[PDB]
Amino acid sequence: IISSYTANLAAFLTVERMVSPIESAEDLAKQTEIAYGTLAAGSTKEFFRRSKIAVAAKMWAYMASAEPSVFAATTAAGAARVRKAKGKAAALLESTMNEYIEQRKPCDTMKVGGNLDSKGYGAATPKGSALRAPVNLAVLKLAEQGALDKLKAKW
Amino acid sequence: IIISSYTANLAAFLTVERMVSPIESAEDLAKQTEIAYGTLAAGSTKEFFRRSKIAVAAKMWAYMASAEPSVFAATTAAGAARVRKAKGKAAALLESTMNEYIEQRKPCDTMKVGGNLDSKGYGAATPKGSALRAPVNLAVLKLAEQGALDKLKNKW
Amino acid sequence: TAAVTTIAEAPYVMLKKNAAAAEGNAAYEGYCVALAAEIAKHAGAAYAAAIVADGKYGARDAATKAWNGMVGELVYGRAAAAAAPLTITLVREEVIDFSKPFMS
Amino acid sequence: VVTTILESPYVMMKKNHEMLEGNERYEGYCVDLAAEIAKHCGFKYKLTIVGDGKYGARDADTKIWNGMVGELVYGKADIAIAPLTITLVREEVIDFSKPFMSLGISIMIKKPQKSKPGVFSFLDPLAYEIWMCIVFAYIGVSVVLFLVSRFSNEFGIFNSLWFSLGAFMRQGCDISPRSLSGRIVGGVWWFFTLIIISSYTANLAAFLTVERMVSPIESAEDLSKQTEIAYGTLDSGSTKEFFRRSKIAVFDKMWTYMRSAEPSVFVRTTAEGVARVRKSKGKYAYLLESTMNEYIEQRKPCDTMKVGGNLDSKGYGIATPKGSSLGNAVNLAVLKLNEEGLLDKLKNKWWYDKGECGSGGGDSKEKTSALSLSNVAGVFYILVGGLGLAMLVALIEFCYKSR
Amino acid sequence: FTLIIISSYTANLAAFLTVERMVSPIESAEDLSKQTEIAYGTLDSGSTKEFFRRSKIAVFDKMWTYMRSAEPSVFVRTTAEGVARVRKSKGKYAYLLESTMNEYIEQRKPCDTMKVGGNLDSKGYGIATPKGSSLGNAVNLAVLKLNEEGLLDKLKNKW
Ligand SMILES: O=c1[nH]c2cc(C(F)(F)F)c(N3CCOCC3)cc2n(CP(=O)(O)O)c1=O
Ligand SMILES: O=c1[nH]c2cc(C(F)(F)F)c(N3CCOCC3)cc2n(CP(=O)(O)O)c1=O
Ligand SMILES: O=c1[nH]c2cc(C(F)(F)F)c(N3CCOCC3)cc2n(CP(=O)(O)O)c1=O
Repeated sequence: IISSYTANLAAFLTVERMVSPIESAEDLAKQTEIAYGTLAAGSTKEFFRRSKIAVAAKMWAYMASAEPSVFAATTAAGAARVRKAKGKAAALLESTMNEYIEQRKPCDTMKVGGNLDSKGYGAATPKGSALRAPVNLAVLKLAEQGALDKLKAKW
Repeated sequence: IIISSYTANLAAFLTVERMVSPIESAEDLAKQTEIAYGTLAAGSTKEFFRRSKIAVAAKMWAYMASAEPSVFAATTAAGAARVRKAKGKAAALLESTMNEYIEQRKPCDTMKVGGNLDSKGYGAATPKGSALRAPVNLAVLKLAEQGALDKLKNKW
Repeated sequence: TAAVTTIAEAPYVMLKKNAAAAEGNAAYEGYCVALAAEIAKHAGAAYAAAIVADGKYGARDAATKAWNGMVGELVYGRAAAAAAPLTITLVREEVIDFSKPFMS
Repeated sequence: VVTTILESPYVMMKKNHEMLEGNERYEGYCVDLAAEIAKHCGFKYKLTIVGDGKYGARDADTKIWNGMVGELVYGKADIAIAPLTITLVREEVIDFSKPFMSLGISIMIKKPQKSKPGVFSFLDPLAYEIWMCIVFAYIGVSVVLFLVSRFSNEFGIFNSLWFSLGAFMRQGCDISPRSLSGRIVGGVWWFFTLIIISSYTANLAAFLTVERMVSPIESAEDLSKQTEIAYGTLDSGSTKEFFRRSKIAVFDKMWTYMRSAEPSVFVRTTAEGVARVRKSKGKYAYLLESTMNEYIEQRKPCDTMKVGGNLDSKGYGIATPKGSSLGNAVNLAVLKLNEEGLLDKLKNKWWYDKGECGSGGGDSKEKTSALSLSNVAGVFYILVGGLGLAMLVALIEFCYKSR
Repeated sequence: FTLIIISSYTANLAAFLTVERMVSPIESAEDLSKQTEIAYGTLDSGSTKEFFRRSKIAVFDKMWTYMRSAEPSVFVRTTAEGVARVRKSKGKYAYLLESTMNEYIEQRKPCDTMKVGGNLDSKGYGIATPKGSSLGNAVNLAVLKLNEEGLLDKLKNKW
């Protein structure tokens, strides 16, 4: 009895120690028992459909067919589904919204792993207008002086 | 402290040795990088990998293209020798039938692991539009049915 | 009669011991000789084994479209049945007509 | 006008077949094959599923072909892009492509899962030979200690067996040897017990930490020798006819077993066969076509698996009637598709990408659980047995001493 | 009590010896400023150097005023010398370079280094074109389409 208590205690400690959380998209691709869902219709689902990547297509093949609907209708619903799933659901949303939710909301969720693709926001102006060059200069000069990094770190 | 340490490290030895997984498929050999694998210099196997359009196959080709030593072997006799001398470092990629001949009718220093990656076959070809073009296709198809094509393989 | 074109050396067809003692096709023995005996009884051909001299399986050279070896020895009418391990490939197929595989 | 067949992984009817019906919208591996064979050889084809619903065969008296052979010999359709086991009879009436897929008679067994821990499992971390050597080493050490203390002193045989047993079970010793030759024995037996107990604890920890499952049977060459596992075919077809017409030693044995064995090992249908394999324990093995087995092991509940190589190889073709001008337009295209790595990609997608389960995700998935009473109860039995025996010998000694 | 404690010690030591976990000493730049036990240096003169001087964020001003006055010279003559110094010193040196160069370096032999933490301030690489060119607007759309098709990412991934 004493020998089999010590051996099993070593089994608990060893197995608990070699546990690895889902850190990147590749790990979530190889792993198959937690479900990940995007918005019903948006720039991210169409991304996956149009994407031709072994990892991405593997995910899209997964999200195409699932006994529950992995897709969520609203991003508010998507946040709730992950919280209630207790680790089962893994939403795929834009990085800025992820960093806003994990920070200015009760910390039940977190963002793990680098973003998969790239995008960008721009203070657009109508085609062929007189506020094109000065606005482009204003944005570039703001970013150089960090007035866009001081603002992001604020809100 | 010394006795507790002895028991703990012995348990570590046994546990680690128990979770040993040999390279069994092509995917496992592709992910793992400790073992170098090399095809023949010029042949249908290398041209397969060059023309291969599969990510796992391309991953091997990207590896096999550049290596500090020449992973490629000039002769299939050389390829067998390189694996034996490398003591697990070299993993030749040859056709299934030759692999099964070498691991069997040669001193068992090597073995074949994992299913074959691609497919092909050996016909008993006849000149185009010849008079005996069919009574050979029929002959092969009957031999394969009665096993005379499988008794012979199990023999040699 | 017909002339068969098998490759020289393999696990398939080999030189038996006392090769000089024996004569004709009987000097040769192997898997693909045992096979090319069975096919005779199903197609009636009375042959005499004749190994390719070059010792290559064959491909059209890039400079000159000249097939070599067994797939060459067949196209040019030198000998008919290629009772030997020719991989069934597209390029050989467009020139020569195979059988269904006897091995995969 | 090309026929087909309804086998699920090859030509399937999608959800809401009423809305999506006909050649315009079908799903299947053979469907993509037909699409690509048309892309390489542009032609007008309409997907006309076989009316009979089965593959070719001829009745001895009727002498007619039915299914995708009758639909081709009698000009009812152009070709047949569907799994046809290339064979002598079919070839004699159709013109077969080069095999676009090769296969064989695989072996299907239930996935090996951890059994209930048996009684007397506590002595698993050490082999049987080690346990027996431990017993006889203890009995040798006690005898030698007795002889040593009785050359040159309460170490009688009874009182020395107790000392050796006390020293092994780590419990403190009542007395200790005083001479030199007794102390040598004491010291070396102490070392021995220390090493053995450390080895037992460590190997048990290894057993509990990483679990390693092994397939009970590897290949039919050993499945014939086992004979404690019942293995069965379909009722009648290529498999049963193959086994009866076989002449190799192993296969002839595997047929002689199944010809005379009760109950009915032969299964009415493949669905019943897989249901029987899944329901029963590892005592049932199923011998089916390699492709069907590979496909089945991927769908839910993923409770089965394929073990061993293919027993006998045969390929699938693309039939075409003898006089067709399309007869040679398919050989070359099939060979090119095979060489381009497109057919393999198609099969890979259709079978693994549309797979209910994945191997890598659950590769480790390791979780450890508390030792239930089932694991240990083999020692509770021994404890109570020893207590009963002790009371028994106490009464025997009492009755003998009273008279 | 003593039985439980000795069993716990032996079991946890076995866990330590069986599977080993390595933790990065430093995670992000804020913790790197807080630690100050590890000396971190930039290149001598350049954007990655001039950024810290013209920076007013709380953490970055600390990370500058540290390396502004510290001996010896943390500032490195060239990136090759910086990576050589990081490889040489076991753990006392951290190098602040462009993200792309770091990601590329950690892939090359001997693969003795790694990149930790997010990007401190974002920049972009473009495709320059002189103002009056008729090719000026023929590249914006091409770049955006290449980015959207998943081709540029495929290129970077492969190479
Ligand atoms: O039709 C062909 N028949 C082949 C037959 C053999 C074998 F029978 F096994 F000898 C081999 N080998 C396997 C690899 O090691 C060397 C020999 C290759 C063949 N190849 C490809 P090649 O390497 O270009 O000759 C063919 O195309
Ligand atoms: O020409 C034939 N082609 C066949 C093709 C298949 C499959 F590939 F699976 F689609 C099958 N199945 C085997 C078990 O899974 C379901 C049906 C049977 C075929 N049969 C009858 P057999 O004689 O029992 O092989 C033929 O005659
Ligand atoms: O336009 C510029 N583009 C630059 C691009 C690179 C890189 F991407 F790495 F190639 C670099 N390097 C940083 C370290 O790795 C080697 C050279 C410097 C650049 N600089 C000089 P900076 O002003 O010091 O950044 C520019 O001016």
